[PDB]
Amino acid sequence: LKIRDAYTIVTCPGRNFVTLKIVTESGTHGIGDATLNGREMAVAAYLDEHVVPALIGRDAGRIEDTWQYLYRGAYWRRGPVTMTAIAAVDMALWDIKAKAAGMPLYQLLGGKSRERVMTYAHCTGQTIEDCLGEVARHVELGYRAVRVQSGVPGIETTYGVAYEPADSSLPAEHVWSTEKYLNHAPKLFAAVRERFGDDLHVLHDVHHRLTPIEAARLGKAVEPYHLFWLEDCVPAENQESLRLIREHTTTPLAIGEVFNSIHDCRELIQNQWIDYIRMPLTHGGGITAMRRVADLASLYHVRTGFHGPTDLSPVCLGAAIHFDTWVPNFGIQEHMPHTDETDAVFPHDYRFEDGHFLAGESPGHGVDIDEELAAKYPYERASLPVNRLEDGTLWHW
Amino acid sequence: LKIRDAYTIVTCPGRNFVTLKIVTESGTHGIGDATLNGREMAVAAYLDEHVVPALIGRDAGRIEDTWQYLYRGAYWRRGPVTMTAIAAVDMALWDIKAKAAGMPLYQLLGGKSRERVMTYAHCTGQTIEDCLGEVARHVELGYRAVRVQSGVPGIETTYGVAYEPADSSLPAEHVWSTEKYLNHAPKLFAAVRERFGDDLHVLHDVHHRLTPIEAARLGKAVEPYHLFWLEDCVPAENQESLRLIREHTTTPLAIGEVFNSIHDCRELIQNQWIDYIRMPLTHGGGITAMRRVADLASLYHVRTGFHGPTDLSPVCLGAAIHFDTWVPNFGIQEHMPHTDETDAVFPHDYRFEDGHFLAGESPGHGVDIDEELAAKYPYERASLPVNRLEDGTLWHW
Ligand SMILES: O=C(O)[C@H](O)[C@@H](O)[C@H](O)[C@H](O)CO
Ligand SMILES: O=C(O)[C@H](O)[C@@H](O)[C@H](O)[C@H](O)CO
Ligand SMILES: [Mg+2]
Ligand SMILES: [Mg+2]
Repeated sequence: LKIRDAYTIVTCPGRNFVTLKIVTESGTHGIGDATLNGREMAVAAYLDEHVVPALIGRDAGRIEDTWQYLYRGAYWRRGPVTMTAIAAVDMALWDIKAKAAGMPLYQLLGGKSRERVMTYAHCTGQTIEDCLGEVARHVELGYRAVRVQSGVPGIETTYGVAYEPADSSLPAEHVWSTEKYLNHAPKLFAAVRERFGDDLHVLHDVHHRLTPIEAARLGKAVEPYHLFWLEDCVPAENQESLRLIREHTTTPLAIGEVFNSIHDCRELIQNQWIDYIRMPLTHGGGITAMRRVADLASLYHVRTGFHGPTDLSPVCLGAAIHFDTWVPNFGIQEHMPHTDETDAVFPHDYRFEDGHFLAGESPGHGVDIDEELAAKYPYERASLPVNRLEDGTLWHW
Repeated sequence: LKIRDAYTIVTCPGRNFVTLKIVTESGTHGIGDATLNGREMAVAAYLDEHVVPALIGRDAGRIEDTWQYLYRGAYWRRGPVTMTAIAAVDMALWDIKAKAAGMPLYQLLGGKSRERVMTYAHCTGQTIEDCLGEVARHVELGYRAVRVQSGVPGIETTYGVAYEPADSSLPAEHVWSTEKYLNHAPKLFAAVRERFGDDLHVLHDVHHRLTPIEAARLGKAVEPYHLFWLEDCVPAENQESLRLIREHTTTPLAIGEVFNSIHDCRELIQNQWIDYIRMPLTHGGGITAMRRVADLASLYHVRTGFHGPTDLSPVCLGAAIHFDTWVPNFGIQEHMPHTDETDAVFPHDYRFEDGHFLAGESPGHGVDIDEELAAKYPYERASLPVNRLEDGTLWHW
């Protein structure tokens, strides 16, 4: 019942992961993802020094109380380090509760709303032709949906083209030209449609680099290609940033992988400025908070599109697949396969087949951590890149 | 020119402080406050492991570029841990810049706008009588302004009454009744006015415990007592929370000590829902960011009221006083005196006289850190309390 022990595990089976483990007096345990790419040790310290000591002796079944205790109790509310710490606890407690209930997590949430969970794959290449080759191979793999990114002529490096974003100890320095990208990007989607037809879902990630009127122009330009979404058009700390885009294009819009709170997107949703909300479990306060975000989204026809990169661990992925299985307003689940070393450290029972995930049936979220294996891979610092304009201006990566 | 070294110092001369020191190749150095009460080691890790390595080799003079580099470069934007780390770097770089210019910091910002910086003192007591005794005592010390808090009959513990909030390793557990507080509080201000008259500035901190209509009720009830401000009426992640209060009372409102970004308060300011913005340098992204916040506030007659508790170090206080000396739309500066041990660890040249601060004249922000002395006071974990309603509901402390 009560929490006997709680501790973090930091491991680098291909890239860094931070995991919270919670053990009850009865011996049942649960785990939560706590990985915050490029800032990992900040969450590890938040948990180790400040949260973990407060968890000892608490009733593990008190999920809601623990969430509020950590969210309100921190005094300094919201934020990526804060909410990732809270998310790790929350995921671990839901894991415990589902185990206690003898049910897979999706059953505890209200049962399945779908028989499988559609994903998309990253297709990338230096030239449009290179990208098209990748689309072909993934379609052969059974993917119904692909994200397409390709190099921009006249730009040395562009987002999503070589791919492990955090591939340097210190931030790599990329250079950017918005105008060259705006002129080129539509050619990628035209080429994809010409070769692969209309049935395929095609996604694109603008990755924060445009101003709103620039994103409006781009949305308009890509209307003929019927994208599944155009993602992260503009930095959105000021939520009104989406308004001009929405008023000028019918290309569907996705945002929110960089968010950690319903307060980051309440207006985006209520004003109907987006079609997909991307904030995932480990950065968005866990199951407890994301259920609330998804529900708000549902009132406005907005669907979930969980961020699912390699820098969220299989713990997040398994939990996410359970959530995806239940949530009425599911949109899509992003999939970037983990390394074999990562998969082995995090035994799990979710399955991928024919372009879709199937939720596990084991009690809990179905993921565990092999601590002794984890210990074979010590932490290695790795930072996300920064992006600069051609004049040296520090821009948005 | 270039940064050759950067590191944190953690010390507990009466309570925990975290400081960042940056040193250049010419041997000049600056320091910045990085203290985040009750979550101190999360910021320490954020700086040590992720920020400090990226500072080495950077041009010390590039304050703006460094701020953007850390702010945008982090990818996960905003948050108390994030923005405190950024603030610490920013403060240290401004310290260096001022030293390089051979000027006290206020000169660098645009020079002096006032001859002294008005403060307010905390006056607290179990009963109203106890509090009134403390007001008299502080008026004797020359304070022109006092915050008043007193116990609520029928409630064991209330905010600001016995005072160091973080007085426990793990969070102390307080019990709360809104209804008893609402009936009682107006009696305190009535008594202050009866004994001390009209000329004294009287402030009160609601400390997050009310709903909007409750705070509207309170604001109206205390109008006859003409408070300088009513602070932190309601949790304000949803900034619209202030609207009903502002529509129902003319008691001036203050908010923001728990904010870390202009995006936490842009709407509060533009809609004229507040009179004072309380976000301080060390939690609000430093001088660079707070200049922008203050300037935004100025367009709407909003004034600065920096949070100034013991849990922001003399480094923040010195920098704050410099800032207060320049900023046109200065309102007031909170003052909770630090312990002698703290003042010793952080030698400084700002002065307190007759209820006001006088800015230092030494180049830099005028504060330094005695690292040898700091080493004599090891970190001691201390958490902020939580607040529960009478039925056990985890509430806002
Ligand atoms: O849509 C996505 O998958 C994201 O943009 C990732 O590529 C992020 O850049 C990375 O997860 C940050 O750590
Ligand atoms: O107005 C104030 O001085 C604040 O409310 C402080 O009392 C905070 O509670 C404390 O600084 C949290 O660390
Ligand atoms: Mg993305
Ligand atoms: Mg306060």
